[PDB]
Amino acid sequence: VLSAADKTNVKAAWSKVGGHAGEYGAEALERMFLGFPTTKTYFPHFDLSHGSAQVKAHGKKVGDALTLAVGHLDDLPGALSDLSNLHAHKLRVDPVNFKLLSHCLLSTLAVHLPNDFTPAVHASLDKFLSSVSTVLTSKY
Amino acid sequence: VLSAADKTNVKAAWSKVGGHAGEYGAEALERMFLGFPTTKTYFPHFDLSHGSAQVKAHGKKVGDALTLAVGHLDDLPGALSDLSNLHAHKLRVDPVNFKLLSHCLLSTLAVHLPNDFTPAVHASLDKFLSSVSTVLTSKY
Amino acid sequence: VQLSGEEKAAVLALWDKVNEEEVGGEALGRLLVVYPWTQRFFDSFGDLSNPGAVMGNPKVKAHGKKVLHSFGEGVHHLDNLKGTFAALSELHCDKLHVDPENFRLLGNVLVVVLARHFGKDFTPELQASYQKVVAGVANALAHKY
Amino acid sequence: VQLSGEEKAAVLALWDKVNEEEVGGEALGRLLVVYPWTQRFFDSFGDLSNPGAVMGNPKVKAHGKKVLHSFGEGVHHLDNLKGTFAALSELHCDKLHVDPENFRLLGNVLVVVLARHFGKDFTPELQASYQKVVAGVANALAHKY
Ligand code: HEM
Ligand code: HEM
Ligand code: HEM
Ligand code: HEM
Repeated sequence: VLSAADKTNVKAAWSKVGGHAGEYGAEALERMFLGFPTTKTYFPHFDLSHGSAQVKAHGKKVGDALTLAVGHLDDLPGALSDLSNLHAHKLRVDPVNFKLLSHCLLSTLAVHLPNDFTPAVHASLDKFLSSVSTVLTSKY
Repeated sequence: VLSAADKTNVKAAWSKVGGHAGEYGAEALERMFLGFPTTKTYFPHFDLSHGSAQVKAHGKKVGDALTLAVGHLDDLPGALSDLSNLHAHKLRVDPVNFKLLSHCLLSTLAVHLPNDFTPAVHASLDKFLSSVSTVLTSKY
Repeated sequence: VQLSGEEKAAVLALWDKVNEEEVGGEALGRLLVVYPWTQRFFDSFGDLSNPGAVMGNPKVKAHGKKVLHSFGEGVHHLDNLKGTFAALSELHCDKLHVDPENFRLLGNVLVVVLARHFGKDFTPELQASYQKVVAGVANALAHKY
Repeated sequence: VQLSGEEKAAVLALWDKVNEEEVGGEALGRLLVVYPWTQRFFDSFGDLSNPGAVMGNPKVKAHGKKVLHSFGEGVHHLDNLKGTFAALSELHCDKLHVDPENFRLLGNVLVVVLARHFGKDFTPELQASYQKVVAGVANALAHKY
């Protein structure tokens, strides 16, 4: 998201995600923990095993928040201000980890929506996720 | 720049740079070319030797543009729109190179203003240069 | 670079099924579309204006295939990555001047493409092993910089 | 990692003049102020709320000195960086879980601090050599990841 064409692509792609945002959210977190073990450090209080109820629940929160942003592309800093504070001031999440979760989310979308995950859509989704990441690290 | 305190720090620091912005601009480019030889690729048409007239002239352009931005912190995308197009669409500058020039500019400021280059000022200058870099790569 | 025995076997089993031409062309094409500053290095390939022009360009497909073939060599030589890519490292640094961050980008794009082609077979555990390979290759190509 | 003879001599001559305590404390302090997500790793150091609290904290100065001493070892062992830092690599990956990008950040901060302390003596050519050392150290600490 940023340009009109990207906003169109992003709203369109996420309509195909639909009710599965929570499921994909959880799968992406799993891919992240396994592929990039450094990230487990932020989740000491979670059972990190496959099909964990906490990971499932937290995946639902991530999916809902991305759904939030898709409907507020014209003002991401306003819509996601509560989360900027949580991730940057309270949790002090290393900005590199946002790039890793983004990659894992794109990977998860490719698995489940191979025909819809075209080069043009992949490009707009990448910009969208980078814009979300900037907002969440904006206190930095 | 971003928060009020950072904008204050940045305007204050640049007032100490003053008429030297062009000189520091040129020195920073020199440090960049030598420390990070990949960057020379964007300047085939320049004499890159020390005290080159082209490097001196181009340093003056970079310094003037940063001076431009300092006076337009509330609207960087508007003030620097001509340059976004040049660097991203025409020149296709790899975004990594902005991080390298920023580092070299901070290094140059440390050399020349050691008493003014305090931790708080260094932090605000880093955010400012990152904000300028984002604007210049925004077409991406 | 360092897998377990089970992990190597899984990595290798997937590779038997990789069409280096379809995957290579797709991976390179996506890199050029998603990170469009990479297009500067491929000026000689002609029209790269829009996603349609990129994905159908014969020079993109042909060069993609060559990239994937070279990846395949790394996959079959996991204990000697640095020696396998020493000549290619030199080429990218000395002649081409490619920033090494771009090797990680292409590696990740390739993982996304594998995910697209194999779907649910490209499990979280298998991607984890592929992230290791991808990073090993990127590090071996960066070595002579 | 690989300097010329003239470059090594210049790197080493500057190091004779480096106060590992003043430089170390300053470098670590700036890292914590400029990239404040790094503060998560140093929770045990107490109050790191503001630049004043950081730069005057005794645990920051003491740990900074230790970092710079370890850097000094790399400077005096430029041909064997990976062996010199093998134990420290293990510590940062296995025990501390520090992302390797942060090693490049600290390296660059250290270069900025050297520039501040030495002024015009820290020439463009000398910084260029230091960028090589800094990158060599960062790569050696990343090796066991
Ligand atoms: C696309 C970017 C991200 C989004 C949209 C996002 C979304 C969220 C949301 C909505 C919450 C609030 C949950 C609640 O109120 O209970 C949260 C919390 C949290 N996030 Fe993120 N997040 C993102 C990136 C990251 C990354 C990269 C990390 C680090 C690996 C991270 C670590 C955490 C942690 C540790 C919590 C608190 C969990 C708890 O204690 O229950 N987040 N995130
Ligand atoms: C702080 C960020 C930067 C600023 C403020 C900046 C500023 C400028 C300005 C004002 C110009 C226009 C000169 C004119 O109209 O003649 C320019 C051009 C140019 N810039 Fe940048 N620049 C930045 C970063 C970079 C980087 C990182 C590179 C790549 C190493 C780069 C490469 C170029 C090139 C190749 C030109 C055209 C030079 C010519 O042909 O005369 N710039 N820049
Ligand atoms: C995964 C990492 C990469 C691998 C394994 C790889 C592999 C290769 C191979 C096998 C060649 C052919 C050399 C020959 O003919 O002997 C090549 C050339 C080339 N590569 Fe890469 N490459 C990688 C990354 C990149 C990236 C990220 C770029 C973008 C800058 C790049 C730009 C080029 C260019 C411009 C050529 C010359 C093409 C020509 O003949 O015009 N490479 N690479
Ligand atoms: C230039 C690269 C670095 C070098 C040379 C270095 C060096 C060291 C040294 C010498 C120690 C002492 C270990 C011992 O007592 O045997 C240490 C520990 C430690 N390092 Fe680093 N370090 C580097 C980068 C980093 C970075 C970027 C971080 C930020 C995450 C970090 C976080 C830590 C922490 C949290 C400890 C343990 C401190 C304690 O005792 O509580 N290090 N490092």
